[PDB]
Amino acid sequence: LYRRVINRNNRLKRLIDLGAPEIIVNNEKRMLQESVDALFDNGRRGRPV
Amino acid sequence: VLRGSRLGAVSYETDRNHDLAPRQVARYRTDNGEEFDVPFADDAEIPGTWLCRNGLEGTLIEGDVPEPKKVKPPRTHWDMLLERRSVEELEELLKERLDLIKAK
Amino acid sequence: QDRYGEYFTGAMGAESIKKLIENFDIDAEAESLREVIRSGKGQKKLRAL
Amino acid sequence: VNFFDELRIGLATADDIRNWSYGEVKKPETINYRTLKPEKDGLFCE
Amino acid sequence: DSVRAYLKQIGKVALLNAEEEVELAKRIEAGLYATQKLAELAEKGEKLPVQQRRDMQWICRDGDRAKNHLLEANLRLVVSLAKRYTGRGMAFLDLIQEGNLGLIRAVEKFDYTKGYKFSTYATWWIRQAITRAMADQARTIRIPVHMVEVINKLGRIQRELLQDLGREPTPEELAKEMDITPEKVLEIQQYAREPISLDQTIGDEGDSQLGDFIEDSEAVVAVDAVSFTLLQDQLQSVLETLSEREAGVVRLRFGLTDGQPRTLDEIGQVYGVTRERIRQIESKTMSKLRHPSRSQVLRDYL
Amino acid sequence: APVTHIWYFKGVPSRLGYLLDLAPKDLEKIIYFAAYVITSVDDEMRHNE
DNA sequence: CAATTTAACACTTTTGTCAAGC
DNA sequence: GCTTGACAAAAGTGTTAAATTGTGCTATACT
Repeated sequence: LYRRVINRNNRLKRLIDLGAPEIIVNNEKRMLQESVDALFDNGRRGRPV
Repeated sequence: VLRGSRLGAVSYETDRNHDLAPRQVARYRTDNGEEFDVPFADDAEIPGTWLCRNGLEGTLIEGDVPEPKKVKPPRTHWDMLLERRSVEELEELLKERLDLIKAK
Repeated sequence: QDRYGEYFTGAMGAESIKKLIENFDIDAEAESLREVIRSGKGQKKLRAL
Repeated sequence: VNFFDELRIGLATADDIRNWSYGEVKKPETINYRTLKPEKDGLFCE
Repeated sequence: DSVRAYLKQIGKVALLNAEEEVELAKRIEAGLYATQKLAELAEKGEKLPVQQRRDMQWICRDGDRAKNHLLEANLRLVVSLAKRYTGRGMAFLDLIQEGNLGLIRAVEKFDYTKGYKFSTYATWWIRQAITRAMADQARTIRIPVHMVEVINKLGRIQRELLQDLGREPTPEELAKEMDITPEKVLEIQQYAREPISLDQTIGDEGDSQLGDFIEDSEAVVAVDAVSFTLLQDQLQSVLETLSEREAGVVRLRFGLTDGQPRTLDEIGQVYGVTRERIRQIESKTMSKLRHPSRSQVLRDYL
Repeated sequence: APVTHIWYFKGVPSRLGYLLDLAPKDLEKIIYFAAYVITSVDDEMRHNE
């Protein structure tokens, strides 16, 4: 689970670097939030991994 | 029953404080202004830069060894495009576009 | 935002909540809730409580 | 030890989190594949 | 699902056509060179006129907006290409994001002079990025790209051999069809294995998960540990029976104090003594110790 | 980018949703990049012009 | 493919073994 | 009580050679 967060987080740190469009950055932030939620609670929001 | 193991080989040394070795403490400052300390051994030289707890690379407080270690910036968008086109082509394209906005 | 970018600021995601609570006065909400409790009659008093 | 009277809980403002940590996990890799030693700057890093 | 929102988002913009992509790329290049000219003038500080200043500040921003529009137009293509790798290793939305990175690179290198459609050129970069991301991030224990390719080849020929010979192919058949030695194919086979979760449900239910019945082979066993603490003491006593000089060489030679197996030359600094005398003393002490009168005491810690 | 801790966002009651008056569904849309929220509005400047 | 790491060895140096004796 | 010379396998020198690993790039069109 922790790993899943890092993979997202690092990717975000790259997308902000090259100035990606707003849609991609928002999608990445949403993925990061969902990953953190799964790390703390698997199944509280949505369906668990 | 199932049997498992790690790579962490165990040692039966009972010397919690039996042996004492000399050490020296270096101090580093991070880019954000946070400072940390590291008790290096009294061996060879203290490293100039150290990866600290916060994750930033910190420089030795005393100050020495001004070596950026072969800086190499990544391929920029412009340098990345310069191969696909000639400089004259870009000059002509910019001039043509400036004509369009002149007419507007 | 294009018309009146100088007058107001909008945000989305967790950053929006962080920025919005950065200037949140804790005392005011409690005072308002107490006033509503001493003033309200029906469900409004229940919500304030 | 054996000197407790009460145990209390509370929120973490991420300053406690940055104080606890001995270093951040930069990379996702856990261990090398043919050798079984931990990978530096990742999970299980020594 | 958390993905349908993205599907809704990507429908905001419409598809492009060849000529549209052409002037989009032209505008991107023109804006980039306009930024370069800006930097060139600012190096000298040349006075960019007020009207020309606004015109250039418009053209460069229009180039950036053209880049954004071109990137946003191909999200459907990125998603369609990423949809092929669903259900193995990586999440669908992670694959979509990696394809988005690939599309960004394709736009970075896209050339309009060729007159080729953007769709054909993007599909190379998007597929490459998806494959790289799947190889790097699809396993807990990271195997390098070359080993991933070798494992994929092993799987492919294994399936082909199973289909052809119509039986469980022995490693010899795999080696023959792969032109590699049996040992290396066995190594790849064992590398390809996936770790089993430590939180399984061994026992048909949740009474024990997996690890309630695993014993540590590297456990600290008390009887041995305590015995060690005695052994040292015994040695500390036994070496006391020897003379000061005879006891010292054994202690320093084996480093019972510091731990370093000091060589004879180092031990020569006790009195400036040569190696040979220290060796003679060590052999004499060894003869004294190994006799039953002393060795019988220690003849259980073997 | 900052993230929200799930324990205090969901749970019925929503501790955050009670600390600030946003409805439980309003927070879900703001947090998961679905709807914008106005972080600050310069009332004095708007009234001036 | 270029970079990084590891095995490989023809050879040098530090180290350990005998016979002899001032 | 302890030292010099003759030998020896073992622990390193220094560079090169082979294996391993990270990396950018594929232009019919495909949404």
